[PDB]
Amino acid sequence: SIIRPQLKFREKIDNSNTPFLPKIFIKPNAQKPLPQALSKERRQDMFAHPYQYELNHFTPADAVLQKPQPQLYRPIEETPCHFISSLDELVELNEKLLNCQEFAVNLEHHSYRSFLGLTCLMQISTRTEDFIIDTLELRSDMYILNESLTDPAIVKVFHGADSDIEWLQKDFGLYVVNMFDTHQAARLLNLGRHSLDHLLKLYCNVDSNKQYQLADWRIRPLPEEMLSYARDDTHYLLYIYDKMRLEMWERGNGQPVQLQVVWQRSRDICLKKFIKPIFTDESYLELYRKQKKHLNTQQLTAFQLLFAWRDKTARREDESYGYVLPNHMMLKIAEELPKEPQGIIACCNPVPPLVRQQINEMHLLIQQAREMPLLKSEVAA
Ligand SMILES: [Y+3]
Ligand SMILES: [Y+3]
Repeated sequence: SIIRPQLKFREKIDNSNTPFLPKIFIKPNAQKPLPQALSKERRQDMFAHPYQYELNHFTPADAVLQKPQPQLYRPIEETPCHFISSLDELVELNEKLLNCQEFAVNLEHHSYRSFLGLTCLMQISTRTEDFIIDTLELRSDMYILNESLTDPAIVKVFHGADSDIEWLQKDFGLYVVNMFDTHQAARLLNLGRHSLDHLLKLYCNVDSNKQYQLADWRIRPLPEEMLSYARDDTHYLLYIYDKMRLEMWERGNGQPVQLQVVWQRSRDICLKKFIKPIFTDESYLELYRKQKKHLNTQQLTAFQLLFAWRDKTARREDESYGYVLPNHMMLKIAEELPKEPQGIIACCNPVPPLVRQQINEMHLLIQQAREMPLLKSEVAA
């Protein structure tokens, strides 16, 4: 069993209906001052995208828009690998990155034992080295990387950064400026169809392991098989970045028409803001209504309170819905309207721990539901 990494976090995570307030408190590479309300002290819209201005006013430099001379990825077995877990080490890396023409980025996320989700690892590759950053440990010191991630001079290469852009700002208050999504280029080369794993074959004839796409990245220590799985996802990314600019150049008949599009599409992805979610029972009750489930006043109520009891527990304990109580079990309980606490436990296969732990709290809820007055049509029927 793994101990929840959120416990050692210095600042508790907010899982309240409150609207997400960007965590950035010092804005490097700024063109528009960062709202005073966000300064480290006071802790002109506050809920705006910190790098909104710089992003809208960004265009790739001529240097990159010109036909590339692909630089082969360094042989993986000759490429040094660095494990970063201390601020001092993170600060040294950021310093090296600041002297780069461009570098690759990718994150490992987790969501089963977390309400909103949690970023457990960050992978960065330069033309010659590979780095693995422990974003659990350095969670509160990650922001320092904003110096290079928002440096328009350096080009950050990702592959489908859609969610990565949202976890970076939601977890570390980090943002990106000057990004090239290889998945966006891929769409312009009839490849937007396949993943990076496939692009690693077509472009570098490298076999990919997919045993870890859903593994537990909160684990520590990270075994070699996982460290390798992770690095491989940023190591050959710069090469593919050059190769794709080369191919998009030999298509626009000697022009940066397509290149600018990728950069533009990518810049938009970077402009996405994170928004805390909200879930309502109305959604399910709508599906269960089409599946001719026919839930009576009592069942509907039992489901309504269970859905409510779950959202509350998931936010307090900082767990996912699927951990606290998966739908089908919730829906089952709502139907059976179990008279005893033990009756509830029967509907669960298996029985989630927070349910056994609150078995009584839940019992009182079902109980309440069973006291609800049935409509006439539901008594006879
Ligand atoms: Y992979
Ligand atoms: Y409702």
